[PDB]
Amino acid sequence: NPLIQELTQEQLRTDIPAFRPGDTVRVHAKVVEGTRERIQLFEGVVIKRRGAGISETYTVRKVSNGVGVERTFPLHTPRVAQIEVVRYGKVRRAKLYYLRALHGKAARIKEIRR
Amino acid sequence: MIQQESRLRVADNSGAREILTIKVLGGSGRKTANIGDVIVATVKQATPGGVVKKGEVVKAVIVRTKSGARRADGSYIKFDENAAVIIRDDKSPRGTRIFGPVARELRENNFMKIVSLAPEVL
Amino acid sequence: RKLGRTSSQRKAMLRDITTDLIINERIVTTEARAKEVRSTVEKMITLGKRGDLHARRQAATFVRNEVASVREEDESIVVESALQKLFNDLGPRFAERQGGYTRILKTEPRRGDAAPMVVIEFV
Amino acid sequence: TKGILGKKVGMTQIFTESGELIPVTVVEATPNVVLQVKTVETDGYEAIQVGYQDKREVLSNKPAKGHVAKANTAPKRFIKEFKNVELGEYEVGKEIKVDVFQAGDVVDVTGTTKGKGFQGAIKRHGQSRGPMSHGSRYHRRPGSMGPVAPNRVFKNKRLAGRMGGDRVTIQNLEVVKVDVERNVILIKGNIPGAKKSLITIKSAVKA
Amino acid sequence: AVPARRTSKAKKAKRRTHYKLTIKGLNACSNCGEMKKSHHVCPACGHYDGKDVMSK
RNA sequence: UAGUGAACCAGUACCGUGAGGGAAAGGUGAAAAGCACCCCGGAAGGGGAGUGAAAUAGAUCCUGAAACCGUGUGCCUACAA
RNA sequence: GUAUGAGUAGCGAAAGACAGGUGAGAAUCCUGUCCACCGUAUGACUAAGGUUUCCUGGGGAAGGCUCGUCCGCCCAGGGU
RNA sequence: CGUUAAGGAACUCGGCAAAAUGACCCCGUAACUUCGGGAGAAGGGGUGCUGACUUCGGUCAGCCGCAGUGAAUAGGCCCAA
RNA sequence: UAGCGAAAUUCCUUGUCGGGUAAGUUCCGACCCGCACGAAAGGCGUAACGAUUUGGGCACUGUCUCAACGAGAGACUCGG
RNA sequence: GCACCUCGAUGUCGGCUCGUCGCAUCCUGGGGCUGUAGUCGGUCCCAAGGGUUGGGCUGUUCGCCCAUUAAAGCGGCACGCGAGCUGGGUUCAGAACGUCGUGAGACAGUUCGGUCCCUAUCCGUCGCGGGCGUUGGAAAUUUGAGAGGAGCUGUCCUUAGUACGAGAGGACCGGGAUGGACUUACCGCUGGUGUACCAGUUGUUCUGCCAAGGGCAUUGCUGGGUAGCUAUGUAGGGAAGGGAUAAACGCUGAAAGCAUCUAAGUGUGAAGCCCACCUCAAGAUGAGAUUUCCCAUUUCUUUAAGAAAGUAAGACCCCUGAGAGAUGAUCAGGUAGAUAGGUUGGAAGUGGAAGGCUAGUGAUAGUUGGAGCGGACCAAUACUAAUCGGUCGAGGACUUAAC
Ligand SMILES: [Zn+2]
Repeated sequence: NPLIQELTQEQLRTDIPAFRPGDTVRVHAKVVEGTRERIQLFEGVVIKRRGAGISETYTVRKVSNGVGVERTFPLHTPRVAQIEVVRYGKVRRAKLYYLRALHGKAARIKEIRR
Repeated sequence: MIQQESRLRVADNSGAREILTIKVLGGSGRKTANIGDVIVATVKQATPGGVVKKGEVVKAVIVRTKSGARRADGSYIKFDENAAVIIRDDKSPRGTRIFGPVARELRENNFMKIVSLAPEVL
Repeated sequence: RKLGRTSSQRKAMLRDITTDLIINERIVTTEARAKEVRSTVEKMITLGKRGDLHARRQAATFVRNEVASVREEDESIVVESALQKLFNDLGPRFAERQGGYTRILKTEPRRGDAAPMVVIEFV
Repeated sequence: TKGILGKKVGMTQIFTESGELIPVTVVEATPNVVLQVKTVETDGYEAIQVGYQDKREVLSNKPAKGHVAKANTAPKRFIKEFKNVELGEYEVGKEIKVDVFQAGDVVDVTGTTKGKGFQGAIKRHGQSRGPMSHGSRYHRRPGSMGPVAPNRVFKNKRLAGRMGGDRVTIQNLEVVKVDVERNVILIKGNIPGAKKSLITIKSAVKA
Repeated sequence: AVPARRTSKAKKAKRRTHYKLTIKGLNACSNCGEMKKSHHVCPACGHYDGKDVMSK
């Protein structure tokens, strides 16, 4: 902790907005397909954080064509362009694993305009 | 983490729904498998009609396990089901359509005729 | 930690011994019980410095309710109840003291079991 | 050749310059006093005694100070050697800074493992269980001691005895950063050692 | 199992060379000069660091 | 350990619902003169002083073997199947 | 009669802690405080069966699977 | 004794042992037959708190949690010989 | 004789064909060439019933692939 | 086959755990011949270094069958292994069918059910301490006599559609990339556990009551989770080379004017032998080597390698402990101090404390406020405890040679 948090004040990212688990997020990736560079778009619900400094991570859930797909990103990658906070929701849990065995209209979150 | 006697699904127009594994081809005692591997299998349920019936030794390929893959970036994928697509050893599917999303890592192993038929390559 | 007994029995043991020394200020017990009583008593005197409602309403764990200690009357029979003693006497005693409110002294082995015995005091 | 001892701090992650996560150990050093030079005419060797830390001067003896006094430094904890280095280039009292491993990147790492006490015959050697049900009584035991005819037990039928506490190299690791102002080498991978222990870091052998 | 033989008189004694009682540190006091345990409250003296401790 | 099962408070104690089965256990000295009194200890137990020809005859009391358990010391013993 | 095994196995399902007594001696006896366990029973009354274990005051050689100033144990009185 | 990623009888002589069902109320319930049964067959739905109105049972509106017989006790089922 | 029949009976035998399984000497349906079924030491169907024996599905799962961690008693150190 | 051996009792088959040895070799490796064009092959010689799979069917051995793979070897070890496990099988007392017997019963004919006792003394094997020696007493560092470990292998690209062949097909020797099984360490990522951490919630009882809380119900149940320990997670390993050989092939050359790998002389030649890689290692009584530290009283037994007592360099006892631990050991410290507890701050983690206000008829909702709490984790701080002490521990033999 003394040397480590001196050695890694440098590769951090300061471009990251504030978001609680349970907030809909767009994530721009960076995809290498041979020589191309696409920028995809993911939209889900934040479920995790792994609070550790250098290596914090967070999760996203699509439900696309019946199957739900989950992808966990670390924070401080350079291979993520932006993170777009979209909504804000009533949550009371830090980790929302109970979503998962729910389908559609019994897995909705509310909206607080904040 | 797919082994002997584990039930997949079919994502084709080839008249099968579920499948048991038989073997996990390639090696001399391989335990498990991940996305992008080849399975010897049988057909244990079927919609009526269709080309592929029960009781057939059928090869297939795993798409979208419930424990996906590390990438060299540092991101992971975790799907929700287990599915597969039937292959004629040319890495060419028997059926026409494919339902549901599909992981990217089929492109690393020349499954281009499958990938270009998926609704989505994740 | 130091396991001594089962899970809830240690809570019973330490509520027993640390609601003592609030009343008597000397205790004769074994070695290891004294070390657990070090930690828990000194964690429960720092609540005696605050004097809030959270000082009271976190002293609802390690204080036995109906326990008296009287050196007291004006023309009455008026009773301190061993938590009032924390929030009226031991707080202002160590109002200027930092940590380290205790002493542990090594006397003798017990005759029955050859368990070495120990005195706890405050100042 | 290139040899530097040092501490062991922890485990981190470092993005590379193409954006890839890599696990990284954190190994310190200090300036590093050469204590003796051993030659063929005196010891039949070619080797160099090195030493890494600063003790208090309460915590040593007069003969330790008589070793240190030919280099005019503080008395130190750890003292080791290094064999098979073309010497020159070395006097009694030099310092071997962290700068020797810029991008040498092919490095053997040695330490000492953790310590785990008495454990069962599974957790050392990976011998499997017996059946936990269908009425058996043979859950977690070390097998049969051998045949009948030789009327003894052959040597090396391995059994329960203490886990860990011997020194283990790991070959062919890379080096990522060298922080000269903070004396830190960063290495890909994993190193046998508990925290604060010694680690020897050498240039590798197998080219 | 079952012991195969009587162990002789020699191997009674060759075991018991590690069946001793030994006595650890015995300092002498300040206030009485009497032989008492290190780091312990001197019982007949009642003192430790020259203080009436066992009193109060 | 013989001689009745039993020289001694024996067909007793003990065992089986019952008919029935059934043990072990002798000896201070001539005389009790069976240790007043002092000393340590809660006592038990011992050490003096006495009784007695003799107390290593002190009430488990004549002589007191062997296995077994200890103390002290002349000689040997840590490259040995 | 005495060894070896060996000062090994075992000490027969459970929650205690402190202060003050008495005493040559105390985790184990008495007193106080709080905590804990059962409560169609670990509570109350009785039929057999046992045959003085009951009450009062003293004692610690043996019994009590350790200790014991205590007891359903020993001494002495007395109650149906 | 308690918990477990992914897979879910591959273990094994044999699903032995564990796991899963379990309370009340409502819908619904086959072959077969000695017509009494099978039948709690199978398979499903509801349960907390507050207010209003209750013919009576209840009905409507609202609030909260992942989970409302929120703990303990309380049947696994089907096909054939 | 009727009625059954590789059977709680069949050595040859894993008889032959069909079904069930990716693969079934165990199981079910059929054939008769019954070593050696058979009518009160009863023959052949059978609803209900069975801590009965045997074959197969669903749900479930540390039984398993392949183990890991936690709690208590023993085990280990000191006193009796 | 025989009946030496065991009847005051020497327990069968398979399966599980664990292996080890032989080679008459299953794969990988080196070769000779071919009725070997090429890829495939057949036979024989060398070679034991490693490896040699999961399932269905009866109790199975044996065997049949599915799906794989470089290959799915044969044998010995009381047909290895029950004071290590199982007891299904065959060999108890119950009961039934077929057959035999007048009968009680019987059948290497079948069918259901049916008890596997042991607290390890000696050798043995795994780990770990005490004592002594190593010729004055000490603190460190270390060559290696010897021993143990590891030793396997597939697929694709490229030489190249090349040499070979009518086509059909399709290489050797080389170079590169990437897996399987196995195995050595670690907790940064993904996950598990996490019973003195956080929250929700039912029943009853207690703190006089409302509010706030404690006990008990498997930790009451349910949703998360730090350190630590962990794999299905991560990272790495078997590389490249050298010397003497095996089968096989030569060069030179005669005995035998020729011929001929051998007698003289002189080479090539394998996953195998000895090195090379990793570890243990001077109790290697042949007890090794280097660096640095330490310098003398009494009586005589008469000076012998005599006894005895204080010391030095140094070590131990005792105490606070964990990166260590069954106990002892190892290692961090002992007021020349950060070794542990506490205190002041942080962090992971949980997810918005109490109290008051506002809105609601209420159940509740909003704000003060990323709030309150915080077991092991990270800095700082002598406040408490490592007080005062004591014990042990050298005064260095002889012979010869060299200066
Ligand atoms: Zn004193």
